[PDB]
Amino acid sequence: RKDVPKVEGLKLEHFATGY
Amino acid sequence: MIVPVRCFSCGKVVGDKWESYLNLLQEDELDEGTALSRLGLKRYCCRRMILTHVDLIEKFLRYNPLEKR
Amino acid sequence: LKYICAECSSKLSLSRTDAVRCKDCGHRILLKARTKRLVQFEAR
Amino acid sequence: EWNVEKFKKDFEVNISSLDAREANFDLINIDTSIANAFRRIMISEVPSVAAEYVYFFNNTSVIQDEVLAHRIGLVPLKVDPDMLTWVDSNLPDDEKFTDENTIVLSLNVKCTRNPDAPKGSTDPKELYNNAHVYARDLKFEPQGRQSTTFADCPVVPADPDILLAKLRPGQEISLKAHCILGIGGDHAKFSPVSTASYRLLPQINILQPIKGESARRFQKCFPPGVIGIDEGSDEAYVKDARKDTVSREVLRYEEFADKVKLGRVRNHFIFNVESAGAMTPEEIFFKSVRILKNKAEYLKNCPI
Amino acid sequence: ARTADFRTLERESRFINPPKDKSAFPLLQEAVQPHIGSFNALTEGPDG
Amino acid sequence: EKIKLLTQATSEDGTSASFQIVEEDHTLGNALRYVIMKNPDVEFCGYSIPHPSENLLNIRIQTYGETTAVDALQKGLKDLMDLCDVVESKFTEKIKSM
Ligand SMILES: [Zn+2]
Ligand SMILES: [Zn+2]
Repeated sequence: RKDVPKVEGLKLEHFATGY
Repeated sequence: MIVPVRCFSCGKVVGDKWESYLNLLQEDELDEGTALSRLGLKRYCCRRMILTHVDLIEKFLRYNPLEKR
Repeated sequence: LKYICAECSSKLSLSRTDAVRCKDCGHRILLKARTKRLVQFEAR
Repeated sequence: EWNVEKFKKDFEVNISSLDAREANFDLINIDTSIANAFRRIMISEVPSVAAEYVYFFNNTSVIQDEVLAHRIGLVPLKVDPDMLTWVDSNLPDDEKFTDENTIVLSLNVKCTRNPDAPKGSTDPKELYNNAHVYARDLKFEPQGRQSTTFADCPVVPADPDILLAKLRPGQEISLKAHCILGIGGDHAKFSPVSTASYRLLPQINILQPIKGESARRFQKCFPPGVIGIDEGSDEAYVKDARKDTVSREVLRYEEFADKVKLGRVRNHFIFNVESAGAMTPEEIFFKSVRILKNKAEYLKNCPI
Repeated sequence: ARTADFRTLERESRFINPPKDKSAFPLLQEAVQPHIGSFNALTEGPDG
Repeated sequence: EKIKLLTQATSEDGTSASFQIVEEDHTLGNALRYVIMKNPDVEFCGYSIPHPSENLLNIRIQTYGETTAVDALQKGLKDLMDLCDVVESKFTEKIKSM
């Protein structure tokens, strides 16, 4: 069985408020 | 049916971004995350409002009782 | 003109004691048109 | 002992940023009892102007009248809330609305087919005329003294690009909307902030030295500008706590399970405020402070 | 690779202009294929 | 009408009263209770909302003596006003500084 396809190009989306 | 004026959770006005989202998806070859970020939607509560909108109003509008078909 | 044919969508005035049908085509269904009237609402 | 002077000695404010829509700042050496009071007043008690009473004259569009009135109530209006007074609800409908508390917006738009549209055109803006209704179409109809008082600043939506409705040929919308002062604790349309909240300043207490490659991975467990490697000794130190979003990814490794404790500064609030558009965020905060003070003064002067 | 996609542009284009050859969802018709085919078998098919 | 003294709970000497405030919630209740608990003379202070669907706030103040619950309430309200004034002034100072 092939593992579930890992999505690519995953970057940071959450930043502390005001930044 | 038609894009909501505001995000349900926080209240940020997201009703003026649906057409821009479609433009950035079609003209620019942007993925959905990039387009949502470039619209200014950081919170996932605001992102979902545009990422998951269906826009059934267009399909409703094809049934026009006031114009000959 | 207070009625709309349900198929050809042409505005038509239906007098009383008159045949209920579109004049242009032979359709027996008519839709009452919405005329200008004050209708209050709450933006809530 | 606690005193107003002892609070005034230690309380301080650190404005991190300030725009016309979003203001990020800090409240230090204050209690959650007062920070939460400010946040709640900002969300619910600070007044703004939104559409309340809609008088439809025709709506042959697919969107129904109540939905359209709700959307028109949601769109924020660039009105200074001080420029109009409060509606006296007990007065009769005739004399309830006046030129000093009500703002009249109108929306008249008919869709006609474009007879010059190219064959094979799928764009509604090219096929039809006025196939889209926007908030910018909400004209402002001044009446009475506001024809002079609002001459300096006409009333327009803060977001004119809000897509109110869509039309098809033959269909039309004709309505008037009355805009009055209200607060967000009544209806969420009067709330003047996209969101106002705070968060305690995170604390990252490093307990044991993290010298070596462990510093590289320990620093890898936080947002980019939170942990740094000291130039002199290869040691990890806390550069900026405000940059940390508390995600406890460091706790997920047993390597650092006894090298760091994550806590908070229970008096160091980082207020993040966004404005819907009618008022600046700094003025929103100032109004909330004033509201708390005025309500306390009203209680003080109320006979018991 | 992405496990699933919203197909936003495709969906909105199809909403704007319904297909002129066939529906884009063949599986939605095989669901009612039993009833349609049963009613069809009583006028057409072999043996009259 | 805004502020009411609940006579069934007040003390004869006035050192333990209970107040019902209309159109108030945690926003004022918690701030006022925190500020009143700064008076070194008050023994017990708390706030309760009888029902969330009603906009009624209850404040209890019990003093050790030498004051009353009404006087403690007045002191807490004035201290809250001064706290708001200092917050406003410091915020404006930092705004002008920038
Ligand atoms: Zn949101
Ligand atoms: Zn007809």
